[PDB]
Amino acid sequence: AIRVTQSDRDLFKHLITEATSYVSADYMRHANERRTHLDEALALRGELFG
Amino acid sequence: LAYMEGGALRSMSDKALGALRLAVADNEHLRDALRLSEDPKRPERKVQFFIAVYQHLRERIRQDIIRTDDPVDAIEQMEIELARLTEELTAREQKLAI
Amino acid sequence: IQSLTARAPVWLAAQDTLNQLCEQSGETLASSNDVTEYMQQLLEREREATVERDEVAAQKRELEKQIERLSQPSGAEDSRMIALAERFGGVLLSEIYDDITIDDAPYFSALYGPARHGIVVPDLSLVRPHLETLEDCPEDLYLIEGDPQSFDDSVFNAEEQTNAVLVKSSDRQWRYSRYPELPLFGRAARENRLEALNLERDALAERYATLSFDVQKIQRAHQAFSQFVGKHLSVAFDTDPEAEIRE
Amino acid sequence: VERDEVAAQKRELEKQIERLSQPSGAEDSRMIALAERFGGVLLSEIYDDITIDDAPYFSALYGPARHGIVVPDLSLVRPHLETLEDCPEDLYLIEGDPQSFDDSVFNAEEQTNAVLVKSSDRQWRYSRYPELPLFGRAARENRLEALNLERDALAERYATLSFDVQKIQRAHQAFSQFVGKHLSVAFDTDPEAEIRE
Repeated sequence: AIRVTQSDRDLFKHLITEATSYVSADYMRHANERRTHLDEALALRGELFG
Repeated sequence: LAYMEGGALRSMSDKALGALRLAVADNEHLRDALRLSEDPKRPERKVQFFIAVYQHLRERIRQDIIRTDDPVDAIEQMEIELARLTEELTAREQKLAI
Repeated sequence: IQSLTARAPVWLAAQDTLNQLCEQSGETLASSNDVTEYMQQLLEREREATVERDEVAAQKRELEKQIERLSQPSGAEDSRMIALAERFGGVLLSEIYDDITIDDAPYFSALYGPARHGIVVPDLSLVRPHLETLEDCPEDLYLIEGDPQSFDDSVFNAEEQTNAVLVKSSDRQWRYSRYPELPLFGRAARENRLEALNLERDALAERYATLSFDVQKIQRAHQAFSQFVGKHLSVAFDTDPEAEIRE
Repeated sequence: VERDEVAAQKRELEKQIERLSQPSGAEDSRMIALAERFGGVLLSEIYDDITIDDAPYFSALYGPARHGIVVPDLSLVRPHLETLEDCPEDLYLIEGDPQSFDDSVFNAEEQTNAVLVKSSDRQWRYSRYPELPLFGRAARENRLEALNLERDALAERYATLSFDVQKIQRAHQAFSQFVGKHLSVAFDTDPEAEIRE
């Protein structure tokens, strides 16, 4: 039993970690890109109007 | 992660992908999804890959001994099982027979 | 803004770990002192669950020992008795009465009393030289003389009474035995009773499994909180930087 | 955890000592009632004062019959026998003078650390020397005191562990308060130099 459960735990713990990091990092990068786009739009808008 | 520059984020993403390629080598469904995920112009594909991974894990939980549907929560129960089984392994030594 | 920005990521990591930790528990934490008092309640639950675990363990040990006494070869004080049975030209009495029915089993068990598990040896003088060597034996060994193959009822001054038996063991000595239930002799249905005991012990094993699992859960919860405070208090429960940066 | 462990063992010792109900080492009161119902006396009560040196020998000699009533008549029991239901499942009775109890009929022969008794026709019984014999009790106060010594050792160990835990908790509270009120400035440099600049 200890052998089987050891294998299952190792598989779960490694695969879940890699999937989570790979997905979440890209998700946050997109969030930051959108923030940068909004900041650029507002800055250029402001100085253009003024 | 909100307080980091994009270069570090990309470094982590790339190294994670490097690990994933090896982890997912044998499976085909997950391998197809991961393949589809790497075009930057279609973000939802990555979350779809994540959903595929979670569903695939949920089928393998073996609920005979576990009940949580979320795998991340199932890790703690596997840890508890390891501790308990290692404790049961201790000794009895009442050995005497014909 | 620079100070707040440098401080922010640490506070955010700490908050994520804290939220995960308290959500994992039933109670919600709000301060250092609160976390400490939760530590104490966790210790109390440890030391209660452990007591129930140990008590059930004691019952399980008793059950296995009881089952084991009824096992083999003809359930008896088997540790030494089998060797003691062959080292003399004799046969174990309980083995001679292996086949007796359930109706006569209580009668015979009352009749033979403590001597149920003695050995039959037809001379009892051939043991006299061997006897001095017996340093490894039950504290009270019983020997009977008769034909092991067709052993006649040992001459007892026996007398049947209502649900009991009277016997004169010696001049100026009498023993009075009340009919027991589920006796030694008749080791055909005594397997029936050990079957009942197996059914009983299954439940104890299951319950003990659950209790041990619970104790391990509590111990790991304490480990998690200790790890947390080791890595976390420097910024725990501080004010949110997102708000102040926005301001 | 350790102080709880010691408390559990001390409970076990206290239970064992409590099991020494009366006078020092429990004796079944039901047997006293039975000895009252028939003219006679409990055998252990007759030999409760014999020397500790010979006590194991006597206990080996009597075997299961150690707990029995000395009834010199045996005529009172037989009519009352069918009336006995609360009695111990294996009741033992012996005939002799309770006041001056002559040696019971045993064809007893003494072996190295053991006794051999020809109980009946075609029956011998063999027994080895035990400890804590039922006879020669003399209250066996020395065993009660040995158990008391063990119990007091456990109590002392428990006391030390409780004291230690109290110390540790006090240190913990001190640190909690410190990080509650000085952590923000802990390990920083002296501001006087900067003020001078």
